[PDB]
Amino acid sequence: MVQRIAMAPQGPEFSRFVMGYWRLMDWKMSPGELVSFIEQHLDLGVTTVDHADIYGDYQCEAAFGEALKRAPHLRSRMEIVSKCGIATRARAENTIGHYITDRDHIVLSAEQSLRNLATDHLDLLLIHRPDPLMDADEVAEAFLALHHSGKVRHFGVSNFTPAQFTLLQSRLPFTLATNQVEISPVHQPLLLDGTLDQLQQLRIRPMAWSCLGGGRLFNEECFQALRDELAQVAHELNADSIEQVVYAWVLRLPSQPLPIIGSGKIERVRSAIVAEKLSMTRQQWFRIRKAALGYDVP
Ligand SMILES: NC(=O)c1ccc[n+]([C@@H]2O[C@H](COP(=O)([O-])OP(=O)(O)OC[C@H]3O[C@@H](n4cnc5c(N)ncnc54)[C@H](OP(=O)(O)O)[C@@H]3O)[C@@H](O)[C@H]2O)c1
Repeated sequence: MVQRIAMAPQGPEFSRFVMGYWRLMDWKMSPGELVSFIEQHLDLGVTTVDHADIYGDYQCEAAFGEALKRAPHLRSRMEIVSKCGIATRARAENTIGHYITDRDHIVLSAEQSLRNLATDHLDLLLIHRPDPLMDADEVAEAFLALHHSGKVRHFGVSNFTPAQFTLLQSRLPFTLATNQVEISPVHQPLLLDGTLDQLQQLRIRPMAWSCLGGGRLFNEECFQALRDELAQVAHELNADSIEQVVYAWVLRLPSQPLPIIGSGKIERVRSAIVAEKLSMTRQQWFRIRKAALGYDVP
């Protein structure tokens, strides 16, 4: 089944592919359909699932929780990731989109995540975005309260620069387990700006979001050349689709990213993880890179 990967030295073990529930409300599944969807991706070996407090106007967590109430035995088969730190205008009290990373909000957000998800613990809690008002001492207090109470097993960040990563890690007695960042052929600046250098150096694995550009891979005109090349490499690799080749292109990176699947169709989920079997050459990798960017490596 899907490869298991240690997220950090003595960190949690995740599935190499993650099921992301950003778009859960868009799928318009009944709780029973969601149970079946979860059961099927667990059976494929997709055990790690990705959430945030804000997703679906603060509804995805609770909808996922309706499934876990229906089939509580499923909790022991999965690793739950959720996030906090963002405040959207979906809440009436928020007249602007902003960030909240104070201690009490982090503790209370995770506690609310537990109630929404119908579970007694999170495997991993992320700070969702770097915040110019983040006091690392206060986040550290919140993490220890959550870890010491057994409510959260591991902690991480998302979309952090290396300086922001290092700032927070300096306050923590345990290793941050991921920096969940955007990695795709259509979005590559983290390959060179130091983010993926730091993660490889520390042996911390990134969860990778919008690996398909949130759909932009299929629909934006300026990626016609990328689609053509992915099709040619798919033919060479006997892959089933261009997205399988994209997933192989992400999996090839030496930080060993974990692609997060965003599709609500279990057949796309099933097809995505076939990417593990592909044997992409370096030249195929650099051919795909050039097709996306338009220019050669220096
Ligand atoms: N930490 C962060 O800041 C952050 C930000 C964004 C996302 N994320 C996480 O990353 C996960 C994945 O992000 P994402 O949802 O944008 O993933 P993605 O794979 O890049 O985009 C998924 C979108 O593309 C569609 N899709 C898949 N295959 C397609 C195909 N052959 N043709 C046309 N459309 C296709 C999907 O719709 P269908 O369901 O119809 O297949 C879905 O709408 C999210 O669930 C979330 O957990 C994190």
